[PDB]
Amino acid sequence: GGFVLVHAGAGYHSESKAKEYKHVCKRACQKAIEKLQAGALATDAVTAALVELEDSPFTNAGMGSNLNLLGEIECDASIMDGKSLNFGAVGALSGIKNPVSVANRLLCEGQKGKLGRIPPCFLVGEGAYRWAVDHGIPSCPTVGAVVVDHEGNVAAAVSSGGLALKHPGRVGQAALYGCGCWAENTGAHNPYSTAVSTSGCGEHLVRTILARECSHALQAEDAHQALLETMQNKFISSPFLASEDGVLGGVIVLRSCLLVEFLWSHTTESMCVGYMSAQDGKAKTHISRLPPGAVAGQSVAIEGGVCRLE
Amino acid sequence: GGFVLVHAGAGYHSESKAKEYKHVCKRACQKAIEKLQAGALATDAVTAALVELEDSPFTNAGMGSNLNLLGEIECDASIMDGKSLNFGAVGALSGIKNPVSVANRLLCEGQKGKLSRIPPCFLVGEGAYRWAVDHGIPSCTVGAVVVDHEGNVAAAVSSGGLALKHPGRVGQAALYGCGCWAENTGAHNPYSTAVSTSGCGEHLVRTILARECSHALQAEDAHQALLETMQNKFISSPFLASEDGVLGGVIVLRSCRCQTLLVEFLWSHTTESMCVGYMSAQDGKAKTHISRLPPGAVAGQSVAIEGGVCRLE
Ligand SMILES: [Cl-]
Ligand SMILES: [Cl-]
Repeated sequence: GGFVLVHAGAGYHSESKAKEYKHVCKRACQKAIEKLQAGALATDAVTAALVELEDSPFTNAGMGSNLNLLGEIECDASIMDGKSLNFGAVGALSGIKNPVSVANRLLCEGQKGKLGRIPPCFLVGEGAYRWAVDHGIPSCPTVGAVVVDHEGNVAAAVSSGGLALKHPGRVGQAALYGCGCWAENTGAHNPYSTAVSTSGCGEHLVRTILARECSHALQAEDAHQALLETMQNKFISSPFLASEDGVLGGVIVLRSCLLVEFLWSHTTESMCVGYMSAQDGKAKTHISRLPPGAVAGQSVAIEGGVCRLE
Repeated sequence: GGFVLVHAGAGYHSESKAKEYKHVCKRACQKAIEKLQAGALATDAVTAALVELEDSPFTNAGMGSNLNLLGEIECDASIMDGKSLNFGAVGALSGIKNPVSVANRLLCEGQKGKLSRIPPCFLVGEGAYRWAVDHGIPSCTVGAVVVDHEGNVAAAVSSGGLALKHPGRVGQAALYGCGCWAENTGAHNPYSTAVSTSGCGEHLVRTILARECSHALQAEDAHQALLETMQNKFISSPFLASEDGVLGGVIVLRSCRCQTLLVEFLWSHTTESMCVGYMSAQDGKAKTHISRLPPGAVAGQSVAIEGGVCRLE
């Protein structure tokens, strides 16, 4: 058993890049499924999906990331495990092919605890590079995913190259706890295991701590209405973003209990998603677009479905 | 009118640096009130208090921060404005005397408007240093919450982080929702609340404590609201279940208009101790206090909570 949902290229609809996004979202889902069918942890499955998403030269993450003001690459990525509730993140990272690998490495090391000090969950800049290299992570010469395994464990990750020409050192939502992604297994105050991954305007997602907000709203009965209400009230109409002339963001959501309800929503013109069940064979891709006449950054688009795992 | 509450060392108790902490806390409040009496914004008021705190060679922030694994100083700091709800932060910043100054400038610049594109609210490392210097900032855990006579609140925090930390390790003082929070009353929140945290960075981050405290302070009883958060959402937080002892502290203020302004302020911690300072513009007399856990109570397991009330204007 196992299910996976991924996203790439949220933003303005490209009647050309669309084909490319579908392609990589297809194989990102394939790799995630492979991992799960090989009995891998949900975090390694979501990590494998991100590596594939990052490696596509068309995605603003890993290889092909946007160059900053100095024509340099600085990447943000993070990952969260719903079972352990642990998290790993890197910000303004360069020199590493797959930022999500550094984040996942920080997560695993974090799960080992003081076995002789509380481990770091968030590293940035040169220090993040040295740390990655020191742990064997391949030093060179927005995308995301949510996963749930046969046991019902969930995981989420997000990776981005951030804004083109951004000032050096600028860190976005993909590196920030609660903002870029979230994953939380069922608990006393969490009737559902939920996983979230975001995309869009970094600052907008950060100010509203969107990822975590969606996870909390999703504890309600109606997943569809829960997400819609969040995108409308907690995002578009958030007082924290009142000064903004348009709110741009996208999110993919997974909720289980195995009954898996998966959804995606965005205020951007469009967003590409790919999803697959381990007992489904072949991933499905889809270019989600805002309804006709809907204004980007002022309206919402939401689609989804259900899936039963075994 | 105006009120300020500050802190400068939630951690081990030390009868030998306790007088040092009180001394700087008193001065920080005075600079905050002085700024407010001069007609400055709540944000400039909290910045001035933090500037004073950072400069103290006895605080783990700015001048005198803990050296990292390479023997260098890397600082984290953030500030938030309750009125505009804008935010500013810096992480792993070295070479700058007052990190909070950079955070404040990032916030001010953001308030001006889009650069083309929203300005950056969070910068780290060399990039943060470069932005600082190019904006006139001089090259070379503590916090504060403020409320002005009109009811606008602001909050900030500054830290040198974990001693001997790996370079580039960024903690709670740089993260939105974790290190500090400031939010004026609004449609959903009847109270203007401000929060600044301290303690084990990771514990504060995983629990997004500043924001959590602010949301809890919307309850009718502030003292009880804060206690439940420190106990249920921090010490007993599932996100920290694998930890043996949750260490951290927080100072909060909540105000509501009555014309007078009713200000309730509190401080709580699970650490052995924490030094705080507070002052009202009207009283013109800054006070300091070393909060300590009850005898027998266990650090990281117990919670100390104190506070008071103040009417402004
Ligand atoms: Cl992309
Ligand atoms: Cl200190």
